[PDB]
Amino acid sequence: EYKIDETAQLSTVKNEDGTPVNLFEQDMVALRATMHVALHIADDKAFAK
Amino acid sequence: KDGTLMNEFTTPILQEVMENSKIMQLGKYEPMEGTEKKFTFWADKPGAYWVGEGQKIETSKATWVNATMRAFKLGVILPVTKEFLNYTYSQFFEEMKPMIAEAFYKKFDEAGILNQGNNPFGKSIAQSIEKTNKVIKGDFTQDNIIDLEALLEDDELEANAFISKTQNRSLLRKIVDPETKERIYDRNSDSLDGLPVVNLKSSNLKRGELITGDFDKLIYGIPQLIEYKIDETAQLSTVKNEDGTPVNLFEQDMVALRATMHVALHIADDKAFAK
Amino acid sequence: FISKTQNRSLLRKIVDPETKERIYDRNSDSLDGLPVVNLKSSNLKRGELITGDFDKLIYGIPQLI
Repeated sequence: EYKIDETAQLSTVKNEDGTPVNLFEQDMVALRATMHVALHIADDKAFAK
Repeated sequence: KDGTLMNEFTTPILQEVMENSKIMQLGKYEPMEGTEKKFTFWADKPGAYWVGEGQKIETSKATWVNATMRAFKLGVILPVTKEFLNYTYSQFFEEMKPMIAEAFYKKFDEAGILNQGNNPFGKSIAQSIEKTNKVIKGDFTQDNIIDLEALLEDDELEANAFISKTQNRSLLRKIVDPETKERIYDRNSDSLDGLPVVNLKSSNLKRGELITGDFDKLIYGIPQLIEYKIDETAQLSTVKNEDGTPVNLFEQDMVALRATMHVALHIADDKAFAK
Repeated sequence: FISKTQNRSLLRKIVDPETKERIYDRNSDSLDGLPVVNLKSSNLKRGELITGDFDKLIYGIPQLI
């Protein structure tokens, strides 16, 4: 179930800014991710001549 | 405010109007979204034998956009607070869901048969009058009704039932033909000229019976309530009034019903006009 | 008598001199006694023709590959 939209931009059918009707449009996902810091890593950066 | 001891009563009127809306119009059931109609015509072959003539005509009809059922607002929200506290008001909330379902067919009949607030492209009288002039203007008469019925039947059309209001039926009962004595209005069974007619009673129409051809009905069912948000944000008697829209607690009832009607582009109509 | 759809509707509106309904169909349409046949015609529009003795012969069924 999706909550009422206010911050998200809408173009199709009717634009939402303040109040929105209670209807499911996109399912919400729950996830948790954390990456450990590496001591040595190779990365290339571009520089202008 | 109420305070103590709440009671609600409902009169029998919506049950009769809901059943008459579908039976008179004859809405054919469909398992597909929108409306689908197919028509085929065959060409006549020559008398003398020389060459076999072919060429077959094909026609397709489709209707778009279905009307949505209206959700409960501040009216049911005041009753919902009483339903949680009082046992008698709790039963009234369940009865209100059944009354609104019968009212949905009444709103569909007013939009379908009459051109008060059309949702679809074809709205019976609105679709007929825009295509070709068929509706008669003037006072209701038995001699005029017999002439109008013959003209509509001759142009490859068949009438099933004519929708007429209670006020128009009383005026039709007083009028009598020069040769024919029968009118059928006071009795339980009513007919316009030959075939059986059922009363619909429209808010837009004032006087004159209108005959309907074929109608379509798809995805029609019953409204379901679980969670609803309000945008109006009405003030309540209990506690401080909130300016912000929608509340966490359940107060408003949701409604979900979709129905689309297809037009046959052939319908009879009668209207009163001043001289 | 043979009916041409539009002619039958005009006959139903007219009433007889005696106390009886003229060309009124309760279950079946009849001009005098026997049931009238309705047929669509391009040339004919108004007027009914009454005929009894008429020959009608057919070779068989219309079917070919």
